[PDB]
Amino acid sequence: DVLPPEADSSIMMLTSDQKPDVMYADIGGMDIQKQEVREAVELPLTHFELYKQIGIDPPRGVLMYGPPGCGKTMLAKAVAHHTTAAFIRVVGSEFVQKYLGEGPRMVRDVFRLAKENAPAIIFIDEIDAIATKRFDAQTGADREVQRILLELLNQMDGFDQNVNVKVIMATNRADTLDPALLRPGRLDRKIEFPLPDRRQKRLIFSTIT
Amino acid sequence: EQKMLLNLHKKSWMEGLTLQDYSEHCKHNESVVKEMLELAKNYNKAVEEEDKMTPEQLAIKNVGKQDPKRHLEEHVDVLMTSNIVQCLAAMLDTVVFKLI
Amino acid sequence: MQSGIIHAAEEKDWKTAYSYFYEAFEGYDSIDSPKAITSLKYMLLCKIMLNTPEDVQALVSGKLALRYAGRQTEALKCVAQASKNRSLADFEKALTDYRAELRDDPIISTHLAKLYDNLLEQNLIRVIEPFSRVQIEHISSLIKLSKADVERKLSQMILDKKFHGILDQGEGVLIIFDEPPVDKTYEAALETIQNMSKVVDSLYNKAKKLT
Amino acid sequence: LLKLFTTMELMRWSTLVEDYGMELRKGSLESPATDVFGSTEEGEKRWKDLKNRVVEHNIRIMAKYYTRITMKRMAQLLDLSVDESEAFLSNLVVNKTIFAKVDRLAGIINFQRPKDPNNLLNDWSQKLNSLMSLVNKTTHLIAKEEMIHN
Amino acid sequence: LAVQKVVVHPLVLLSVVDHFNRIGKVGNQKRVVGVLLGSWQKKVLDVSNSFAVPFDEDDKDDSVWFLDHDYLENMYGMFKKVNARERIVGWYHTGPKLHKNDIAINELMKRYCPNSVLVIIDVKPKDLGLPTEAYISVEEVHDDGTPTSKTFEHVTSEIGAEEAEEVGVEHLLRDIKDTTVGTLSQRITNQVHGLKGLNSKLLDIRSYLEKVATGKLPINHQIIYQLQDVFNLLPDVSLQEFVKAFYLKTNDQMVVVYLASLIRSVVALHNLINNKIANRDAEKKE
Amino acid sequence: AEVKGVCTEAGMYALRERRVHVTQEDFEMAVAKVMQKD
Amino acid sequence: TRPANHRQLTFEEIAKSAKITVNEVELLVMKALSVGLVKGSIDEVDKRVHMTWVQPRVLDLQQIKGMKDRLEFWCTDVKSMEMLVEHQAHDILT
Amino acid sequence: YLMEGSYNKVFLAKGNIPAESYTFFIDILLDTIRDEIAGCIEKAYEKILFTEATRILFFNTPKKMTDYAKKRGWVLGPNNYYSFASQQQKPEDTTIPSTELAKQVIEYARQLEMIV
Amino acid sequence: VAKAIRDGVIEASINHEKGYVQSKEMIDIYSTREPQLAFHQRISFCLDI
Amino acid sequence: QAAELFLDTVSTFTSYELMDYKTFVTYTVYVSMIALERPDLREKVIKGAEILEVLHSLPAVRQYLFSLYECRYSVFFQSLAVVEQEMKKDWLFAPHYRYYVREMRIHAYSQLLESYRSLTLGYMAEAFGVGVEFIDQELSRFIAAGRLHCKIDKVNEIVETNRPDSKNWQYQETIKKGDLLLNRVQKLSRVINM
Ligand SMILES: Nc1ncnc2c1ncn2[C@@H]1O[C@H](COP(=O)(O)OP(=O)(O)OP(=O)(O)O)[C@@H](O)[C@H]1O
Ligand SMILES: [Mg+2]
Repeated sequence: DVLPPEADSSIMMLTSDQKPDVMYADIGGMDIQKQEVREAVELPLTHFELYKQIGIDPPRGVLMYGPPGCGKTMLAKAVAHHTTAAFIRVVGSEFVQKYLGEGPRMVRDVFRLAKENAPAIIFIDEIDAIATKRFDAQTGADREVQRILLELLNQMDGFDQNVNVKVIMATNRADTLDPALLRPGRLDRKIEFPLPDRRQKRLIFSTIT
Repeated sequence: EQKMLLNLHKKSWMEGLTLQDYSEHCKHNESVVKEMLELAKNYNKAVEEEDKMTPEQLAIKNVGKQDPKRHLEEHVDVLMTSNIVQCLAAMLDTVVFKLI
Repeated sequence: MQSGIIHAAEEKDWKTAYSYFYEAFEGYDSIDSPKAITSLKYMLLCKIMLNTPEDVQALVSGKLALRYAGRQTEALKCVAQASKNRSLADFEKALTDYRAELRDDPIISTHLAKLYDNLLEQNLIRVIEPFSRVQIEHISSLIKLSKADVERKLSQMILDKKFHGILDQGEGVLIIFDEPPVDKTYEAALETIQNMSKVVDSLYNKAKKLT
Repeated sequence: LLKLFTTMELMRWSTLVEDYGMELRKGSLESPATDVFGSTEEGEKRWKDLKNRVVEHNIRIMAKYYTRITMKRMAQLLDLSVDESEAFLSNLVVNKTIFAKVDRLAGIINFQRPKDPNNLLNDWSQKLNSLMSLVNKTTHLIAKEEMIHN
Repeated sequence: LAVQKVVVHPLVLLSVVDHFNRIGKVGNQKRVVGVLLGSWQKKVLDVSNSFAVPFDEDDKDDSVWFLDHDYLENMYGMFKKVNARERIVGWYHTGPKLHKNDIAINELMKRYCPNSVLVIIDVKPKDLGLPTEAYISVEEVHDDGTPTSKTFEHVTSEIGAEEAEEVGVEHLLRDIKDTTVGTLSQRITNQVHGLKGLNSKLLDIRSYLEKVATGKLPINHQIIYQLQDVFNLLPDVSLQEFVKAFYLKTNDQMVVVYLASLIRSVVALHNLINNKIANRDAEKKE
Repeated sequence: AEVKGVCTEAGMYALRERRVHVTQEDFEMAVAKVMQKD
Repeated sequence: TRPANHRQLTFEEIAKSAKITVNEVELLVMKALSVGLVKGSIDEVDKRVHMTWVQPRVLDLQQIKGMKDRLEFWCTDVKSMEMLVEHQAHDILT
Repeated sequence: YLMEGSYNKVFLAKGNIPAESYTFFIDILLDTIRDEIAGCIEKAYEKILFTEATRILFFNTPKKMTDYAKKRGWVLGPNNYYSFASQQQKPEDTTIPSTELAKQVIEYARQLEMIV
Repeated sequence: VAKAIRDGVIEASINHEKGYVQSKEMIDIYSTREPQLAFHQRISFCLDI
Repeated sequence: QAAELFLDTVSTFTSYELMDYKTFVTYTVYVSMIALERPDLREKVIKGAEILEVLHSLPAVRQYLFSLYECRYSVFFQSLAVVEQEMKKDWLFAPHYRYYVREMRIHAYSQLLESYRSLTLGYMAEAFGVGVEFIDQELSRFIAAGRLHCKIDKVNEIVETNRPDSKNWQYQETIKKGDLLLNRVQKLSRVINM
């Protein structure tokens, strides 16, 4: 038998009641970051033909990095709240499982479910859990995580320009990331979320107060 | 007992003369004919591709990729069954249910 | 602010002009500038020339735009009412009650002529909507325009396919027609035949070369 | 009065004023009148709106029963002038409240939409479905009478 | 009403036939009465099992009849233990038509199921109709003034099966059933059966009108009322508007058949090309 | 690489205006963003 | 009384048969249509009422005989095509 | 001339015959032409005047119309006009040929299923 | 012209007194059986192939 | 297809090895008038910023384009005659110079008749600067071809327009193109058997 593509997926999409209550207006002073995410995640999802006519190759993935507390995860909450596309939320630590092969398996269910429910956004918070540049071949942890990362690279390589799936990865330790994850075609857009400037500070102060 | 079991899934006599909704019948005809429009475009590509294909790829290369010829036949079979029945049932009803 | 003005002065798409006025408004709003009303004016005007005058009410009702609720916003809000009602008479009354806020602004005054032509089509559609065969003199009475002007416009609209009808010069009547939409089944059938013909072409090369 | 707006029939505005005008506007000492249709500006505006509701109700009834009517007849039935009735009818057509195509040369208002071949055959099909159900129901009714009178 | 449709499963039909063949043995050939078991899903009944009950009646007098209702309760509890989700939904009897005393029997069965559904299951293999006729008791309020009486109202009946039920039925009908016939042939056979069913029902109404005409049966004035509605619903296919629309519709379907037939010929020629290429290639190497 | 990034940014600027064809303005505005801002 | 082919009554016939003025014919049909006694539509421009249904009434034995005579013709037509489809589609009939 | 309808030249063919032997067969033809000309008129003219058809039918004496009129059954009008209202007998599109269409559609189903 | 309207070549009528020929208004071809007849000979030929 | 492809590249034209840009815009206007509807013509050609700039240096082509759009039929015929001679001497348009002019004449006649229920022969002759006999012969040729939805009442010299449905035109093409396809299918089976 052949099962439906949306079937056999331990990872589920975001339901309407799981949508975070965080708005874009809730976030204060991240116009550069908001613009880049919009131009690289939500605008290609709705304007894929305008990219093709102009000639821009839309970034398959987006890496959001910066010091902790600078709006990485929250922007994903706002994107998930303000999107008409499917949102598949995950954190890299869940991929590491006791049952060997279940990690690489549940990586391809995320991408298979996203492909079947296109347009879709894959958000993988704390990507350092499965994207560390060091691997010990005599340890089952690093052997399995190597399989998870290799599948993750294979899945993004397996997406052509026709499939309308965007991947978002967030990390505050991008120095520890494997350079293969940042290659073109996998994460072509690295957005930095730095510490707020003085102008950024007054917008964050105004939005919370 | 065999004739009694033959009554399973035996539709009522009303259904035989019942005409399908014409708005949906045209819409179904509309959609499927449009579906064959893309399939015919893909069917041309399959003819040229299979001309230059090794005999080991006659089936392996057809695995996982949709066959325009196969879906064209299914669409043709569905439409011709749908329209002939709708036409025949309509023609029968014009004389059977006649006011004169 | 100047980016939108040049975008509108060149008669390009008004979506880009609206966007530039939107960001100009927010920046003027953030610094509490006296020019925020001028940007708020041109935002609504862009919505009017985009043939979406209903959004003008929603814009002024926003929290940032309530601070500027005054005569200048009233000028465009009533012009939006006029376009929304598809009333040409309301437009002239709008240009009379708020002549200073509309006819004296160099940016809006330039696009007033285009608004008049745009509203002339819509009002004509509204006037002729309930009719299948109506006197041209009766249409002119409702629109309060000359018979020749309305007849010329109606003939031009028929050419532009804005509405389906014909003009009877002898009786001076407009005959409106309820055309049927084209049968897309025949459209798809015709291109299927064209694409099926290419298959026959392809099967020909296979037929002659392999036998 | 509330029933008169429920009956699927024409009601005449002249009849309403002569039958309910005094009770609604001025009222009686035994049954005082409410401020809906008083002498005030609000009461006068609501009185005009009541006439619209009567006129609107009549056009709704005229659309159900008439297939083609004359503007001269519609104006008479609406207690309106031909210009007012046409202007009132033109308003409802614009806001999609009631379908009507007005042929002003011949003075004809057409309340029937063009017949889509789908709709014409669907109505024919629906008649057959009701007919076959009725034939089914009649046969069962016959079986009961065979049981009782045998 | 309270019942929209009754789905009678093939097990009940076999059980009812077996009930008739084992009671209607050398003893007699009357009607046999049992108790129907099934579930309720929205407003469609799901008659799925039955058990026989002892029953007898007088051939002459209709008020004399016996049903072992204590036997009913004892076996219901016996069946409830095996399958608790299957409650009493009514009774059945193999009588070819209704009887005068069914309304009394339904009252006895109404205690065990308030919305009891009587299903007449004809053991004889009728050629055109389903063997099941599902009835429910209703209180007919006459407008002539005659006092309100209990009557049976017809409920549309269908024979459907469970997944394992249909597996066994297809095993028993493996040889007899001919599944080689394509869908289009089956649909036309449905139309022929629809014509036959309508003719039989039209003949039944005509036979009833013949009895009324000669005075054998009284004038009902509810059937006649319904009959005028039937003849009024008879469409006029001679109207100009209808004929043009029919031609407009028929031609709309014909072009789709023409397109599908046109595609079929091309695909058929493609198959012929491949066959000749395969035949030529096979003989070249041999 | 900076030259290439200017081109890809010039195409972005046309998209910000919902244009299809990249204009000379876009290349100049891309040059300023890539070099001077960054 | 009129057959279903000729159920288009003029205003004059309604006015003459019901002893009412032609101008009161329209209101008369409204009461009939609103109550539900009859079904149809009124063509005021052509002074004609298109009647599609009447409340079924009590029939004598003679009219019932006539109703059955219509069934005999109707039965023959159904049987005629039942044999027509069977004969024409005999090869493909299951 | 007979095929294209030049009925004027058919009657003019009498004068310019090539030889005296051809006379007999010409009259035999001319009797057929007379019915053929009037056969057009019923379907061509919706009304034609009395002496208007004299040259059309190539009749010499008006009396020769009277006997031919009743033979053809032409209802003469009070205004010396023949009323030819006979186009009402249209091809009769009022009736759908259901049996013929049902016969054809069944044959399509036969050519799809009977093949095996 | 007289035969052409008799043979069905053209649908028209002649006004002898006035001296003109009035062509009949064209009937909707797609509202009659001719499209079915044209399709039938095309459908049956495809089914024959 | 030529109009669609040319209009896409009117603002991206760099194929100077094939033609000059002025000549390219000249061809773009020519194919647009014969292949584009009136709403499509005004958005792309009449209001085209790139085309209008070139039309400043090409007064003849601009006159030809705007004469039809502005309903100046007398000038349009004069411009169409000028365009005809250009395309006869042009190696690309030479095989289609007769067809293009005929179709453009059909466009002008149809455009004038589209908005009116009946137009007299003299008015149409006056509009095009031609005689009544010319307009009568041209119409009778085009109506017989089925390309003009009108009929002439020659006794009163009145041209009355018709509104035939799109279903009829589609049906003839389906009969036409289907018969063309069927001829290939019949011919291919002949090759297969022998
Ligand atoms: N621009 C901002 N406006 C308002 N709140 C902000 C902003 N940036 C960050 N915050 C605050 O950040 C908190 C959550 O931080 P967030 O998860 O977005 O950061 P992060 O970069 O994903 O964190 P980490 O790297 O530690 O996982 C919220 O409580 C929110 O109030
Ligand atoms: Mg976080």
